[PDB]
Parts: sequence; C-alpha cells; structure tokens
Amino acid sequence: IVYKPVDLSKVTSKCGSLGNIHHKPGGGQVEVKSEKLDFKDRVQSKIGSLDNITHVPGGGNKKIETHKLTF
Amino acid sequence: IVYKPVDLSKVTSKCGSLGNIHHKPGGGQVEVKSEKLDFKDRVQSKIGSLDNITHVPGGGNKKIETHKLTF
Amino acid sequence: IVYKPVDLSKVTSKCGSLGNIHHKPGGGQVEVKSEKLDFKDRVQSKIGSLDNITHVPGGGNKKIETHKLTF
Amino acid sequence: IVYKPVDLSKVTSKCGSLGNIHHKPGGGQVEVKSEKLDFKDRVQSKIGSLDNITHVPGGGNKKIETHKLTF
Amino acid sequence: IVYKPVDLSKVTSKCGSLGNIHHKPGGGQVEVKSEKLDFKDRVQSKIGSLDNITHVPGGGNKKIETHKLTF
Amino acid sequence: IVYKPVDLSKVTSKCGSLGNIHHKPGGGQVEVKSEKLDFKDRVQSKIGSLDNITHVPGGGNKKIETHKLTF
Repeated sequence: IVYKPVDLSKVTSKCGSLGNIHHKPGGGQVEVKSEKLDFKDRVQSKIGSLDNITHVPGGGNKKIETHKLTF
Repeated sequence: IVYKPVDLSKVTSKCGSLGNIHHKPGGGQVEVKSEKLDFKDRVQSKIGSLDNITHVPGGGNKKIETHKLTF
Repeated sequence: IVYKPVDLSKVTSKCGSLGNIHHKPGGGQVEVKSEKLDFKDRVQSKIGSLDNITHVPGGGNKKIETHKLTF
Repeated sequence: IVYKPVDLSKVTSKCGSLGNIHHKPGGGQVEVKSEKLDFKDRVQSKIGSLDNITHVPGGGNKKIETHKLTF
Repeated sequence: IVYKPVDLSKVTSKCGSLGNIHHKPGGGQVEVKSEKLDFKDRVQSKIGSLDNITHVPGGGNKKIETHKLTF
Repeated sequence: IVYKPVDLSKVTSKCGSLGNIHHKPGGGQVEVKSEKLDFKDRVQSKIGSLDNITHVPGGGNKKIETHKLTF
C-alpha cells in the first residue's frame, strides 16, 4: 500500500474597504442653528463628518481534514 | 494500491467596497434651522456627512475533507 | 505500508482598511450654534470628524486535522 | 376657567406561565445507546428533561400624557 | 368653561400558557439506538422531553393621550 | 383660572412563572451509554434536568407627562 495524498490548496477571505484611491475628496460648507429644543431619551447626533468606516464581524475562515488507513 | 489524490484549488471570498477610484467628490452647501422641537424617544440625526461605510457580517469561508482506505 | 501525506496548503484572512491611497482629502467648513437646549438622557454628539475607523470583531481563523493508522 | 381632568385608569400586562396547576406529572423511562459517532460542528443534545421554561422578551408597558392651557 | 373629562378605563394583555390544569400526565417508554453516524454541521437532538415552554416576544402595551384648551 | 388635574392611575407588568402550584412532580428513570464519540466543535449536553427557568429580558415600564399654563 502507498498512501500519498497532496494538498497544495489555498483558502482566503478578504473583508474590506481596500485597494481604493480617494483623490482630493474636498469637504463642503455646513451650518446648524438649534434653539429651545428638548430631548427626553438617548441622542446620537453627527455633523460634517467626511469619515471612512469598516466593521467586519464576519470574514472568519475554517478548515477540517481527516485521514484513516485500516488493515 | 496507490492512493494519490491531489488538491490544487483556491477558495475565496471578497466582501467589500474595493478597487474603487473616487476623483474630486466635492461636498455641497447645507443649512439647518431647528426651533422649539420636543423629542420623547431615541433620536439619531446626521447632517452634511460625505462618508464611506462597510459592514460585512458575512464573507465567512468553510472547507471540510475526509479520506478513508480500508483493507 | 507507506503512509506519506503532504499538506502544503495556506489559510488566510484579511479584514481591514488596507492598500488604500488617500491623496489631499481636505476638510470643509462647519459652524454650529446651540441655545437653550435640554437633554434628559444619554448623548454622544460628534462634529467635524475626518476619521478613519476599523473594528474587526471577526477575522478569526481555525484549522483541525486527524491521522490514524490501525493494523 | 376650571380645568379638572381625572385619570382613574389601569394599564396592565401579564406575560407568563401563570396560575397553572400541575398534579403528579410523573416522568417516563428513557434509554440511549450511542456508538462511534462523529460531530464536526456545534451540538446541543438534551435527554429526559421534564422542564418548565418561560422567556418573555416582551411584556413592556408605555404611557404618555400632555396637558396645555393657553390664554 | 368647565373641562372635566374622566378616564375610568382598563387596558390589558394576557399572553401565556396560563390558568391550565394538568392532572397525572405520565411519560412513556423511549429507547434510542445510534451507530456509526457522521454530522458535518449544527445539531440539536432532543429525547424523552415532557416539557412546558412559553416565549412571548409580544404582549406589549401602549397608551397615548393629549388635552388642549385655548382662549 | 383653576388648573387642578388628577392622576390616580396605575401602570403594572407581571412577567413570570407565578401563582403556580406543582404537586408531587416525580422524576423518571434515565440511562445513557456513550462509546467512541468524537466532537470537533462546541457542545452543551444536558441530562435528567427537572428544571424551572425564567429569563425576562422584557418587562420594562415607562411613563411620561407634561403640563403647561401660559398667559
């Protein structure tokens, strides 16, 4: 008996904001007035941002193998 | 017996905002009044943003193999 | 018996903001007034940010193998 | 002017396994063999239980009122 | 002017397995063989149970009122 | 002007295993063999339990009021 299995194999994930080119992405003009306002619960305001954001809870990678010989 | 399987294979995910070109994506002009407002529950206002965002909970990759020889 | 398995195999993840080019991303102009406001619960305001952010709770990588010979 | 509103009102939820009577709920006979099994991913077996279970993510209760007099 | 509204009202939910009587619900006889099985993904086997279970994500209760007098 | 509002009102939740009677709930007979098993990922086996369980992530209760008089 000869038993010579070969694995020469590749497993990949990419999860991304990637290889991107941003050239001169200039911001605007933003003006906010706000008078006599009442808030009675959770607030998460955001103004004039220009952000780049990535989360990736995923992207996970898994491999399983098994070999048996019985005589 | 001559057991010689070969795996020469690629398994891939790309999950993304990727390979993009953005050239001079200039912002606008934004003006906001707000007077005498009441909010009685959760708020998430957002103004004048110009953002890039990616989430990717997915993109996961899984492989299983099994080899048996019995005599 | 001649048991000579070969693994020459690669398992990879990339979870990221990566390979990116940002050329001259100039900020805008932002103005915010605020008069006589009440907040009665949690707030997280954010103004004029210009951020790069990556979390990556994921990206985890896992491999299992097993070999048996029985006579 | 005589502004005399009356609220004499009840707002209720019951979310439950409740007011129940269980009289002599006797268990059975359970027998399990298990030989030479393989599991390659998550397992949650359960045997011979006789349980009482309640979750209740709900049942939440909300009231809003408002009174104005303007002259 | 004599503004005298009366609310004398009940708003209720019951969401349940409730007010039940269970008298002598005796279990049976259960026997399970299992030989040489393979599982390659998630499993949740369950044997000989005799359970009582309630979920209730709902059952939520909401009330809004508003009163105005203007002169 | 005579502004004399009355609230005499009740807001309640019950989220529960409650008011229940369990009389002589006797357990069964449970037997488990297990031979030559493999588990290659997370397990949570449970045997012969006889439980009472309640979670209640819910049951939250909220009230808001507001009064104005303007002259």
